[PDB]
Amino acid sequence: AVKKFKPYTPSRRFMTVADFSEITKTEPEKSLVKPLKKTGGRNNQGRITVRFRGGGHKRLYRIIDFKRWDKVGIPAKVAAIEYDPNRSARIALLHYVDGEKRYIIAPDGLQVGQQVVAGPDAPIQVGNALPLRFIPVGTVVHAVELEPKKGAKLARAAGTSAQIQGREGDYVILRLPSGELRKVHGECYATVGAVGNADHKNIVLGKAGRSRWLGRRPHVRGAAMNPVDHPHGGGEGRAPRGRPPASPWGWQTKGLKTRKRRKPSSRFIIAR
Amino acid sequence: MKRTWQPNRRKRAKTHGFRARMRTPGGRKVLKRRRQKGRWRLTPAVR
RNA sequence: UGGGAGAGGGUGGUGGAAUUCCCGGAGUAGCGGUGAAAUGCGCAGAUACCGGGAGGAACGCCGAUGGCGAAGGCAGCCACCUGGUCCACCCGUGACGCUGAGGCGCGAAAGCGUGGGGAGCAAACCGGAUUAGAUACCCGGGUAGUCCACGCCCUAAACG
RNA sequence: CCGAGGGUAGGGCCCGUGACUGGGGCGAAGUCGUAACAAGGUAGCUGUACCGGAAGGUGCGGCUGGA
RNA sequence: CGGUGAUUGGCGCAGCCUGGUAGCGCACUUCGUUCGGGACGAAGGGGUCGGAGGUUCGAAUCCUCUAUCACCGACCA
RNA sequence: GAGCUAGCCCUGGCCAGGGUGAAGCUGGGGUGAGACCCAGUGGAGGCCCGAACCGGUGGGGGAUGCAAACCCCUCGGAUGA
RNA sequence: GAAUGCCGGCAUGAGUAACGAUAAAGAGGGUGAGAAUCCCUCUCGCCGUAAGCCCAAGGGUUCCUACGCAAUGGUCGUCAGCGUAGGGUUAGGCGGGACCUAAGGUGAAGCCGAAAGGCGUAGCCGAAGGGCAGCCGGUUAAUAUUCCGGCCCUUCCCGCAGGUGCGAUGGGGGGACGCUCUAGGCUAGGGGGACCGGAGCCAUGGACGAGCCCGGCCAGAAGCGCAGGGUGGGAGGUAGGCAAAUCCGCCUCCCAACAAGCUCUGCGUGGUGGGGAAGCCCGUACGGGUGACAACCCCCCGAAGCCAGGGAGCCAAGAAAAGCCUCUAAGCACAACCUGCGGGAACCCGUACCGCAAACCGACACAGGUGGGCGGGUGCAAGAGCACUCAGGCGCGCGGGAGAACCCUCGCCAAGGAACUCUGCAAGUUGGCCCCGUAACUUCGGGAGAAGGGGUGCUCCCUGGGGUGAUGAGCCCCGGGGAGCCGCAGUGAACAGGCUCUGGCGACUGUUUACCAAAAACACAGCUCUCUGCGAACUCGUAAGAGGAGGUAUAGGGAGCGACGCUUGCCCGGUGCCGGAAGGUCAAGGGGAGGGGUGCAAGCCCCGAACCGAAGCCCCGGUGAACGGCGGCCGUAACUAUAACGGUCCUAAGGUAGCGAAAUUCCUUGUCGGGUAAGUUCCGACCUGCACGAAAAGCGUAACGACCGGAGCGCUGUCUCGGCGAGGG
Ligand SMILES: [Mg+2]
Ligand SMILES: [Mg+2]
Ligand SMILES: [Mg+2]
Ligand SMILES: [Mg+2]
Ligand SMILES: [Mg+2]
Ligand SMILES: [Mg+2]
Ligand SMILES: [Mg+2]
Ligand SMILES: [Mg+2]
Ligand SMILES: [Mg+2]
Ligand SMILES: [Mg+2]
Ligand SMILES: [Mg+2]
Ligand SMILES: [Mg+2]
Ligand SMILES: [Mg+2]
Ligand SMILES: [Mg+2]
Ligand SMILES: [Mg+2]
Ligand SMILES: [Mg+2]
Ligand SMILES: [Mg+2]
Ligand SMILES: [Mg+2]
Ligand SMILES: [Mg+2]
Ligand SMILES: [Mg+2]
Ligand SMILES: [Mg+2]
Ligand SMILES: [Mg+2]
Ligand SMILES: [Mg+2]
Ligand SMILES: [Mg+2]
Ligand SMILES: [Mg+2]
Ligand SMILES: [Mg+2]
Ligand SMILES: [Mg+2]
Ligand SMILES: [Mg+2]
Ligand SMILES: [Mg+2]
Ligand SMILES: [Mg+2]
Ligand SMILES: [Mg+2]
Ligand SMILES: [Mg+2]
Ligand SMILES: [Mg+2]
Ligand SMILES: [Mg+2]
Ligand SMILES: [Mg+2]
Ligand SMILES: [Mg+2]
Ligand SMILES: [Mg+2]
Ligand SMILES: [Mg+2]
Ligand SMILES: [Mg+2]
Ligand SMILES: [Mg+2]
Ligand SMILES: [Mg+2]
Ligand SMILES: [Mg+2]
Ligand SMILES: [Mg+2]
Ligand SMILES: [Mg+2]
Ligand SMILES: [Mg+2]
Ligand SMILES: [Mg+2]
Ligand SMILES: [Mg+2]
Ligand SMILES: [Mg+2]
Ligand SMILES: [Mg+2]
Ligand SMILES: [Mg+2]
Ligand SMILES: [Mg+2]
Ligand SMILES: [Mg+2]
Ligand SMILES: [Mg+2]
Ligand SMILES: [Mg+2]
Ligand SMILES: [Mg+2]
Ligand SMILES: [Mg+2]
Ligand SMILES: [Mg+2]
Ligand SMILES: [Mg+2]
Ligand SMILES: [Mg+2]
Ligand SMILES: [Mg+2]
Ligand SMILES: [Mg+2]
Ligand SMILES: [Mg+2]
Ligand SMILES: [Mg+2]
Ligand SMILES: [Mg+2]
Ligand SMILES: [Mg+2]
Ligand SMILES: [Mg+2]
Ligand SMILES: [Mg+2]
Ligand SMILES: [Mg+2]
Ligand SMILES: [Mg+2]
Ligand SMILES: [Mg+2]
Ligand SMILES: [Mg+2]
Ligand SMILES: [Mg+2]
Ligand SMILES: [Mg+2]
Ligand SMILES: [Mg+2]
Ligand SMILES: [Mg+2]
Ligand SMILES: [Mg+2]
Ligand SMILES: [Mg+2]
Ligand SMILES: [Mg+2]
Ligand SMILES: [Mg+2]
Ligand SMILES: [Mg+2]
Ligand SMILES: [Mg+2]
Ligand SMILES: [Mg+2]
Ligand SMILES: [Mg+2]
Ligand SMILES: [Mg+2]
Ligand SMILES: [Mg+2]
Ligand SMILES: [Mg+2]
Ligand SMILES: [Mg+2]
Ligand SMILES: [Mg+2]
Ligand SMILES: [Mg+2]
Ligand SMILES: [Mg+2]
Ligand SMILES: [Mg+2]
Ligand SMILES: [Mg+2]
Ligand SMILES: [Mg+2]
Ligand SMILES: [Mg+2]
Ligand SMILES: [Mg+2]
Ligand SMILES: [Mg+2]
Ligand SMILES: [Mg+2]
Ligand SMILES: [Mg+2]
Ligand SMILES: [Mg+2]
Ligand SMILES: [Mg+2]
Ligand SMILES: [Mg+2]
Ligand SMILES: [Mg+2]
Ligand SMILES: [Mg+2]
Ligand SMILES: [Mg+2]
Ligand SMILES: [Mg+2]
Ligand SMILES: [Mg+2]
Ligand SMILES: [Mg+2]
Ligand SMILES: [Mg+2]
Ligand SMILES: [Mg+2]
Ligand SMILES: [Mg+2]
Ligand SMILES: [Mg+2]
Ligand SMILES: [Mg+2]
Ligand SMILES: [Mg+2]
Ligand SMILES: [Mg+2]
Ligand SMILES: [Mg+2]
Ligand SMILES: [Mg+2]
Ligand SMILES: [Mg+2]
Ligand SMILES: [Mg+2]
Ligand SMILES: [Mg+2]
Ligand SMILES: [Mg+2]
Ligand SMILES: [Mg+2]
Ligand SMILES: [Mg+2]
Ligand SMILES: [Mg+2]
Ligand SMILES: [Mg+2]
Ligand SMILES: [Mg+2]
Ligand SMILES: [Mg+2]
Ligand SMILES: [Mg+2]
Ligand SMILES: [Mg+2]
Ligand SMILES: [Mg+2]
Ligand SMILES: [Mg+2]
Ligand SMILES: [Mg+2]
Ligand SMILES: [Mg+2]
Ligand SMILES: [Mg+2]
Ligand SMILES: [Mg+2]
Ligand SMILES: [Mg+2]
Ligand SMILES: [Mg+2]
Ligand SMILES: [Mg+2]
Ligand SMILES: [Mg+2]
Ligand SMILES: [Mg+2]
Ligand SMILES: [Mg+2]
Ligand SMILES: [Mg+2]
Repeated sequence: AVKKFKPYTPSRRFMTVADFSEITKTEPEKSLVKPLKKTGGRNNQGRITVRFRGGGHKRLYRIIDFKRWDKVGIPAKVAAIEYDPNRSARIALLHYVDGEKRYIIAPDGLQVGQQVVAGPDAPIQVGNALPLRFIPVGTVVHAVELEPKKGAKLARAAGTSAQIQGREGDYVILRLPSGELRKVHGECYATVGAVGNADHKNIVLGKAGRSRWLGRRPHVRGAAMNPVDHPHGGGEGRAPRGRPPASPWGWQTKGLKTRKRRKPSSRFIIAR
Repeated sequence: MKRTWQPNRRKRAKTHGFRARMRTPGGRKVLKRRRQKGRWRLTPAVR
């Protein structure tokens, strides 16, 4: 349900904003175990590290429960689906019968006023959380922990999903969104279903100002530089890179793998 | 046009201030050289 | 009113045969391919065999001069939603009917846009043969496409 | 006031013309190859897409105007 | 003007740097196939090696100078 | 030494006045339901004209100058990067 | 005696340039030894969204008074922002601190680093941000929201009086927030008035008249009145808000659905307090008195300010903590807290003066720069624009003459209009508002203000809507029709687009070489390749640590291309990258065949070959939106010419599509065609592409541009070809 714009001015024939019909009438936020002060920063203690960051709108970090083992066997009522500026996907407010109010990463197909339970019993309906060893093979899933009792760190973007393909011993194999087959411990928790907001891929920013509103500063090409600043830089007009394409620090950027070969996690991966 | 000197008592006292010099080891050597030379104003006068 | 058949259409789910690939075991000096050959693959352990895993596409037998649909077209199975049609009863309305310039909708395959998927096949393209020459026919590879969702395209030996 | 007509400015249609270029037809008996008619030596035809000096080749689907 | 590369059968190239033997393909000619031509099959001819000189027993071959041909350069003003 | 200058963080302030009338709503039309078409409303925009503000295109002056970057005319952005 | 030598002094230019904006001065009277320059008076000019007031930063005596002119003042100077001396800055309510937290700094715990030092949860610091209790007048030569006058509030502390379980740095609520557009009612501010109060005045032809001129306010408790903001009230149950809670949160039925009611602001109105023009009379630089017992009334416009945390829409999703309320905990319930009253206590620092400028930054009394608030009136459609003008403040610290050339800044011109020139450079034409009317092309928005036209002043008559008033008068804002008048001319002055055709590049808004280059350079949405499964990849750092990110393949990093439309062909021989448990080579180490040195020997000490030995390289493949490249010579067709065709050599392969004398073409002004009288430029073609070419992208593209090139119309001192006038020199 992506929205289009009439070309009354340029950079509006292509400009594209997402659909907010799934957002129920909860435009402001909840408080006290809910937004924290987002520390805006483009750098570490001093110098810049990740270049071309800065500006952008001011944000408030909505704290998300990524560890749903705190409330095993405790039901929940979904009352709101809110916007999160710090995430590509949407969030869901959960009222507990216990009384606690938490935010979960809102998955696809979740509707307001739904019964959601986490734990090992936890029947297979969207939003429920389970250990990997109790989820049936072939079902899509997201918010997967990597190691047990460490937090959901896998497949939490917009539109993403992980698929389970089998169980080997205490571990299970997963079809990650990058196509990689990974052995994950069965005791890891994961919330079933896809995350939704899959139209995030289909957004066109339209103009340059939108990129600045998201905090993305302009990206300067290396060939548009001088040799002091970049290996591609220099030369009289429009040099055709004169060498293998590398980064500003000398390492090549065309097909050079840089994964640590002796990683201990290498005996748990199968595919690319 | 806009010249170089745009005074600020806060900036002057915080950068060239006595306490700021005693923080760094390099600033402590500055005053040692000013004491040895005999400067009347070990630090810039700020009010 | 009461029955009946059917690959009629849309959605969701699901089964196995077979191909390719991955893994393990076992096992050797060749395998593919043709009219004959060659490219190609293979002691870096192939083909052939067993076992396990992933993935996609199409449903053998039934099955045909069969069936359905207005046409294009529709074929594993299951469920839901749905159209058309046939028969009997002769129950009601009572001429309400036929065609149809426009318009509107539908419309094979190939093609386009966006995203996904891609086992096999396969334009273009690369080799190896043949020929005088081969941009082909034959062989080994191989990308779009073939598949899904949505929006376009309106063509044909759309033929009885 | 209206007013023939003259003037300014901008449109619509038609005709003549124009370097060059595309395709069409007719010509002297030219060059290159063999497409289709016989199973035309790869059955042929077709819509579409791509490629090739060229007829044309191939891919997807269709027709008997073939077995 | 500079540098360096080569002129070889009718045509397109090998043979040179390690001197004594000039070869390949197309072409041409004769015969064979066809009703004929092309294709195909069998045999055959074809080169003052751009000219001049010496270097040697001996030069397509080694070395100088002209003759064209090709390519590159001619910069800072 | 970032009191000039470049970037970023935190917190405040500024942008006179006019144009254009996007989406969406209400009513009418239209359909089987639509798509869609009319008005009226609506006030969107790295939207227009143009002051404050930020610039610094072209020309003239200035050249031991008012000035170690200026002045006059002209011109750009001016709700946004 | 020399070193563009160093230091100091004095010459030259030279009585020359200059005297710091062309906003402008003249006269009279004083003081004085000495007056263009000081004081006063009259006349004139300038600013008037300031060149006038009020804050902040900065400055530190510059403020006032008296006495002075050696130096400072671009002249003088009796003057001063200067010299000497004295005086002047008064706070519970203004601002900051005994209140709070953000970025950031610091930092017990803890981690790291040869040392010095570097991180760092909690805490603290950190302010125009949040919180907090004063308004109006009067006095000084100099201060006042500080002193005084009136009215009104805030904290504590001690007491009696009345109520309640009191009670924390702990829990909860709240504080609490974006951008744009806005509703209602107020206020600030302003306009008018036949109404009210006033010293006065009929000038020069006319006017004793609702005549002219000036002024008709401010603050103000507790109440009322009018707007508006916040919020439901009970009952159970309860595992969460890291102890406990009656609080909060979550369920469940009951009553409201309202602002009814509670509070909380804002505005009237309020006890009462204060102010009070113009003109005239004076004695000062500056003010005083009267005018006056002043009046202090009614309409209209009306905010961006108030009610404020208002309403609606939208995406880019919009601070923290304390004050405040509630809740309980230990402890305490002879305490304590809440309400009311009374008495008492209420500290440190700043307060002068400049403050778009002669007091700040520019070495200067420098045409520069500098944050926030008020900023009136009239007219021009509106407006902070433009012209003039209130309040207020200035004539810019050298003048007087003359009326050369020439320079700057202006005005005008016959006839011709670009013939000037690199180019219409510059200057000129156009210019606002209302109404007609507007092409190719197109992404259907645009192009558009296309282009090109007509109207534009004043008087009279008729007539339609609103707003405020009651549906009416009046006041205000919009129209319409008709009849006339004048001038050369009616946005009568000032502010205010020249237009069009065509091409190149770039899609565009935008950014950049402060201080010669704003562009076709950069950036930009979008496309592609590649890396990265999280303690990620990458970056800073020796480390710790941090960014990435409190993100997770729709995400993050690197690279190139640069909207969009159509596309992006062949070569993996070399290089880069990717994939290959075979093989060759390969260091340390293992390994000891064997040999050597000493010993009388047990021994000790050296080398030392096979053989086992990683990555890397060699080797095998793959890979172009990776580094990169994409041929030569002969002949051949019914006239020449040409070559669809063929032969041959070589490469890893031999430039496909689409363009092409171009931002690329040397020969070259290639050759045709068009614009011209004439075109080395421009545009359309041919291709003989020295030396286009597909993501260092190719070909197109509506719109867009202080970009570049060509042409035409209008207009002109650009030119023939100059002339005259004005002012500053
Ligand atoms: Mg809080
Ligand atoms: Mg908060
Ligand atoms: Mg820090
Ligand atoms: Mg630091
Ligand atoms: Mg995409
Ligand atoms: Mg870039
Ligand atoms: Mg550069
Ligand atoms: Mg650097
Ligand atoms: Mg540098
Ligand atoms: Mg370098
Ligand atoms: Mg170059
Ligand atoms: Mg380069
Ligand atoms: Mg009957
Ligand atoms: Mg019919
Ligand atoms: Mg179709
Ligand atoms: Mg199809
Ligand atoms: Mg498709
Ligand atoms: Mg195949
Ligand atoms: Mg094949
Ligand atoms: Mg048929
Ligand atoms: Mg034939
Ligand atoms: Mg045939
Ligand atoms: Mg055929
Ligand atoms: Mg083919
Ligand atoms: Mg077929
Ligand atoms: Mg030079
Ligand atoms: Mg700064
Ligand atoms: Mg405005
Ligand atoms: Mg509308
Ligand atoms: Mg704009
Ligand atoms: Mg403008
Ligand atoms: Mg302002
Ligand atoms: Mg410039
Ligand atoms: Mg603009
Ligand atoms: Mg001397
Ligand atoms: Mg000497
Ligand atoms: Mg000198
Ligand atoms: Mg000299
Ligand atoms: Mg002199
Ligand atoms: Mg003189
Ligand atoms: Mg002189
Ligand atoms: Mg002079
Ligand atoms: Mg002066
Ligand atoms: Mg006297
Ligand atoms: Mg101060
Ligand atoms: Mg003097
Ligand atoms: Mg001076
Ligand atoms: Mg005197
Ligand atoms: Mg004074
Ligand atoms: Mg003094
Ligand atoms: Mg404090
Ligand atoms: Mg604090
Ligand atoms: Mg902090
Ligand atoms: Mg520290
Ligand atoms: Mg230490
Ligand atoms: Mg800290
Ligand atoms: Mg404050
Ligand atoms: Mg206060
Ligand atoms: Mg007082
Ligand atoms: Mg209590
Ligand atoms: Mg709290
Ligand atoms: Mg008032
Ligand atoms: Mg009045
Ligand atoms: Mg009166
Ligand atoms: Mg008279
Ligand atoms: Mg508890
Ligand atoms: Mg209500
Ligand atoms: Mg009042
Ligand atoms: Mg009151
Ligand atoms: Mg008075
Ligand atoms: Mg007076
Ligand atoms: Mg009003
Ligand atoms: Mg609101
Ligand atoms: Mg605190
Ligand atoms: Mg004061
Ligand atoms: Mg003061
Ligand atoms: Mg100001
Ligand atoms: Mg000073
Ligand atoms: Mg000064
Ligand atoms: Mg002065
Ligand atoms: Mg100044
Ligand atoms: Mg300013
Ligand atoms: Mg104002
Ligand atoms: Mg105003
Ligand atoms: Mg004014
Ligand atoms: Mg007005
Ligand atoms: Mg106006
Ligand atoms: Mg003005
Ligand atoms: Mg005045
Ligand atoms: Mg002056
Ligand atoms: Mg005149
Ligand atoms: Mg003239
Ligand atoms: Mg004239
Ligand atoms: Mg003329
Ligand atoms: Mg010209
Ligand atoms: Mg000329
Ligand atoms: Mg001339
Ligand atoms: Mg001009
Ligand atoms: Mg145009
Ligand atoms: Mg116009
Ligand atoms: Mg007239
Ligand atoms: Mg204009
Ligand atoms: Mg142009
Ligand atoms: Mg243009
Ligand atoms: Mg541009
Ligand atoms: Mg510059
Ligand atoms: Mg700049
Ligand atoms: Mg410079
Ligand atoms: Mg693109
Ligand atoms: Mg390091
Ligand atoms: Mg980290
Ligand atoms: Mg972070
Ligand atoms: Mg990336
Ligand atoms: Mg580029
Ligand atoms: Mg290659
Ligand atoms: Mg390679
Ligand atoms: Mg290779
Ligand atoms: Mg490798
Ligand atoms: Mg050894
Ligand atoms: Mg060794
Ligand atoms: Mg050894
Ligand atoms: Mg190795
Ligand atoms: Mg390519
Ligand atoms: Mg001939
Ligand atoms: Mg040309
Ligand atoms: Mg040309
Ligand atoms: Mg070229
Ligand atoms: Mg001509
Ligand atoms: Mg002509
Ligand atoms: Mg010509
Ligand atoms: Mg050409
Ligand atoms: Mg190029
Ligand atoms: Mg390239
Ligand atoms: Mg480009
Ligand atoms: Mg082009
Ligand atoms: Mg382009
Ligand atoms: Mg264009
Ligand atoms: Mg621009
Ligand atoms: Mg021109
Ligand atoms: Mg003159
Ligand atoms: Mg004059």
